[PDB]
Amino acid sequence: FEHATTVPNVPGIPYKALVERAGYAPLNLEITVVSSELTPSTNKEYVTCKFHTVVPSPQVKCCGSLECKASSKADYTCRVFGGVYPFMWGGAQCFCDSENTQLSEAYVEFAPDCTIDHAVALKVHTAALKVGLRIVYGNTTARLDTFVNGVTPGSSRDLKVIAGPISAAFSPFDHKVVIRKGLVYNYDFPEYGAMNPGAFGDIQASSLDATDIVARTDIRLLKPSVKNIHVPYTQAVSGYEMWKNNSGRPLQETAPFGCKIEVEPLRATNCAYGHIPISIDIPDAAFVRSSESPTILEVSCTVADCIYSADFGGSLTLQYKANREGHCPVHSHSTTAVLKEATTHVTATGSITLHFSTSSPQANFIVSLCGKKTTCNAECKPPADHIIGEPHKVDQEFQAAVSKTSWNWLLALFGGASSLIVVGLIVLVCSSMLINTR
Amino acid sequence: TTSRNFSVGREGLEYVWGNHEPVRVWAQESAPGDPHGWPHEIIIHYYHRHPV
Ligand SMILES: *[C@@H]1O[C@H](CO)[C@@H](O)[C@H](O)[C@H]1NC(C)=O
Repeated sequence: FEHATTVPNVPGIPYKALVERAGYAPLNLEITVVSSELTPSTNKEYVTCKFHTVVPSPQVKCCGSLECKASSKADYTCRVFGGVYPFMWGGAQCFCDSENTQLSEAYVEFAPDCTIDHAVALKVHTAALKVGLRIVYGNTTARLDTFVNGVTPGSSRDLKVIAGPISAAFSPFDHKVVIRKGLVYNYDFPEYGAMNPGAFGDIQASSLDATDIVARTDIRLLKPSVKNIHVPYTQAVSGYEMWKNNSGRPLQETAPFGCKIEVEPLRATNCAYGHIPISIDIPDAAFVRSSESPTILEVSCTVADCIYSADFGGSLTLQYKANREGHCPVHSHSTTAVLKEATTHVTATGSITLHFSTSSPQANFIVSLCGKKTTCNAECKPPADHIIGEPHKVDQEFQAAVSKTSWNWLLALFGGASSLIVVGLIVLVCSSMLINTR
Repeated sequence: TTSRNFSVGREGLEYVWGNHEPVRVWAQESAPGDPHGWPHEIIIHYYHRHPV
């Protein structure tokens, strides 16, 4: 058989349901979402980190001329200077009054420690969601893990269970993200091939150990103006460091729905939003014929006491008269309330209790014990303790917070002025005709 | 040391402090809603929750 059901997407909130077939007793069916897994597809754009200014010692051509030459190194800057007078601990290095000239060049390379301090830019898209389900039926449990896409089933005991698609798409990840040292940051990193000094992505390499680098960081040389030999370079502050200083809070402290984000797959986990439609197929052997199923006679409710608590605090008792010793299922077919146990023992004339969680003060619904229904109602009071972290709202509020007394007052309030106007018009026309008699 | 207020959400709130793991705290209603068989100012309850 096949049965469809909509389940809220939230961990640790079991959903109870039944399946009805003529000649077969109901089969209790519990669905639990063990943990969600949102994994988006990503593409590596580039990697960056704090850099290091290589400054090879200046070339010196003494008492003659020289010309600058470009190179393929990143941010390579070259400049000649005539009229220089190199001096060193040994004294004057070489000799011609201003005819000499020295060539100074500089470039940029990633620092060795970068091997652990790197920050990688990424582009993400097409978020996909993976759900782990645990399904219990007939005191037999099965585990499964399926893509939320509703064309691929889960493989477990050669059983096929389709799931999804999500009702409302949600993805905390933005189009551009940046990951560094296990932390995810939401940031619009500059596109590859476009640099801007003093900002993130000043140094960009296709890979951490890529011989080819592209980067511009506004390195300008200065003319030597000291006795000795010395190449003075002026440069803008490294962009990566300044991004580090004011990077803001990471994405852990901003993701809605409390998504726990892990880096090595770059995926969110264990977080709730929307609904999931799922169709479950059950092998026929699982069902048990009603002939051997216990039959309950003269069932009756009793609400010993109820509390309109967030957690599961409401109580209930049932009195039954049966004929065969066995087990039957149990459930509450009103969405406003959820029971705790699904199957229970039955005796000839025994009575049994149950714990249930509600969400409306006027706890009135039909509870089905084993093969037969029973209506029953009671009133619940709000709880004293008004803050807890345990599972809450096993059913969402459905404007059922209105009490029966409130409905009675509303009914007694509204007046039937329509009947009054109708009677007034009728008597008006009757009197008009009577006077028209004259 | 000081005291800090936090408007816990109607549906939940996360709490991180120090280097130990966080805790999740949610809320429910606690106003005196249902009457006791006599006339009562029930509106106040529904004013505390869903004031609009
Ligand atoms: C599951 O329920 C059936 C129905 O009463 C029972 O016969 C069977 O023994 C139960 N299985 C276990 C493991 O309790």
